[PDB]
Amino acid sequence: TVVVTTIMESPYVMYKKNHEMFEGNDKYEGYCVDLASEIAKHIGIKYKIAIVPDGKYGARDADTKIWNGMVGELVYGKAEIAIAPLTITLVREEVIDFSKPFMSLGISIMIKKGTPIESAEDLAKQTEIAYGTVDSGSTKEFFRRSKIAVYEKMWTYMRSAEPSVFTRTTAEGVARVRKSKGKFAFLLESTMNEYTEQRKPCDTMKVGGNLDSKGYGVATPKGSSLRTPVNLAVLKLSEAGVLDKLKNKWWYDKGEC
Amino acid sequence: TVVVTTIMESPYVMYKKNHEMFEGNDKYEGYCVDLASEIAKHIGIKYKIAIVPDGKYGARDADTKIWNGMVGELVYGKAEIAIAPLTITLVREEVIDFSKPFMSLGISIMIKKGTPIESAEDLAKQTEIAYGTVDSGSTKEFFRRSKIAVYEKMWTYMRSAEPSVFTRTTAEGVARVRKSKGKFAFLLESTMNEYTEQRKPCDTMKVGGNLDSKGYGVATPKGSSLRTPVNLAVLKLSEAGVLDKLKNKWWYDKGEC
Ligand SMILES: C=C(C)[C@H]1CN[C@H](C(=O)O)[C@H]1CC(=O)O
Ligand SMILES: C=C(C)[C@H]1CN[C@H](C(=O)O)[C@H]1CC(=O)O
Repeated sequence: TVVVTTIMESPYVMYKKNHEMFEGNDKYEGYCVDLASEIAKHIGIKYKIAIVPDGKYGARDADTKIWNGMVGELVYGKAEIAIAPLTITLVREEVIDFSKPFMSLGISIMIKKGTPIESAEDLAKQTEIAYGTVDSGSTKEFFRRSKIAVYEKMWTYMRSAEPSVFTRTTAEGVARVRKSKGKFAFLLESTMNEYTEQRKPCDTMKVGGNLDSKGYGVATPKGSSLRTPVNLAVLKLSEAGVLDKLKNKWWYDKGEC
Repeated sequence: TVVVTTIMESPYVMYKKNHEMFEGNDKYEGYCVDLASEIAKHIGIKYKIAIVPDGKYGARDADTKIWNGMVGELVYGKAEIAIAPLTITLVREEVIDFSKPFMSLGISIMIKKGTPIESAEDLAKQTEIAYGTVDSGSTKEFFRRSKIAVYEKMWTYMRSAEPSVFTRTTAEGVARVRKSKGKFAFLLESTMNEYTEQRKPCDTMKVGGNLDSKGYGVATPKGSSLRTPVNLAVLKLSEAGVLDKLKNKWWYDKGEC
């Protein structure tokens, strides 16, 4: 049996109605739950879903040099494969292997319906509408690292802002948009943005184009025998239409708006 | 010095005004010419551009089992790295290594302005407007392999059509759209589509959404020491904004419409 690490994040992995009545993998449903099933079928493995104990994706602490989250579990040999909306980034690729993207995306702007913002350039040129990102992930690092004037102006604002503009989770950020009467805008990945837009009470929307271009990859530890099988499986699922089918299913078929 | 294989395809690789006056790499300009420069800088190599002798991308002949085009050059050790709009596909990944995508795309519909087509579903339900793809590449194989009713109807039509609906090149297909008074539609990758839309005489446009989702990757031969350097370089260029800069430059800054 192969340990598959993942994280609670809608609609990728979620708890079924009364998971208690269910056992093991049957407790969870979602996009990555479906993805895991399909990949495991393709590569012919038995697998077990283990939610990353610390509820994190993967960063390396600057002082201690330890890797946390799902990346951590791979690096320290606690799991064999990570199947989650885990953004393909250089620092991560330096320590683990990513398959080709199973999903393509870019950073995007979530507003509450009615907010006079259509673009990053709209956000930067004002201070009346607060804006931020989820804390400690790839979006914040895009802004931290950016050398593009507009995003640099956005990073300086976000980093100095009191109260903090950074959220623990996507859901927190979404909650703050909905609850802030148009005074908070949220910078998150287009995939969660598009998802939320189709969720009651339908008071949110995506605005403007994406600030960048990247994808999510299935991750394994360096030297893993499961590397090539996993990668050829993503390409197979992609080409067979199965990835598109799964996005349509969890985003739009289950959509509420 | 490293042999870099590539192919003539606008705006990726093209001949400069009077390349004769120029020498070696200085003869060519374009997106992949720029890409090669940047990657070579990042990984610290000397390199030489060699246009793939057979003017092909990479397929394996069913009888002889030989690989042609740019993939071929890698497999048979004629070049060390392929930098071109080479679509990441399973069969190719089985024989060579692809870096992460430097460009994201999907199959798209090119029409002559005025053509009453907005979608694949519009194309399939009629026969008055002919439609086809470039021959012997990943787009045709998407249609050949597809199990989705609409695309299967499209493949059966395309394969049976007389005269042939398949073109030697992108440019041929583009020429046939422009020249056919709205009686031919062209199925090509969104990247070339978007490019052509910005090219005089501006009589073409992209219509509807993409039929699929994939990317272009820098390719190296299996076991190459240049694998990880190349891959970390694409991620670096991506994250530094350089890929976006290069697309904007060759598509839109040089745009004519
Ligand atoms: C949900 C979170 C915190 C994750 C998921 N993907 C990104 C990552 O892998 O870092 C993060 C999103 C972001 O940073 O906006
Ligand atoms: C220009 C051509 C013939 C190439 C380029 N990328 C695809 C490939 O790598 O196969 C092909 C496009 C296509 O098939 O529509």
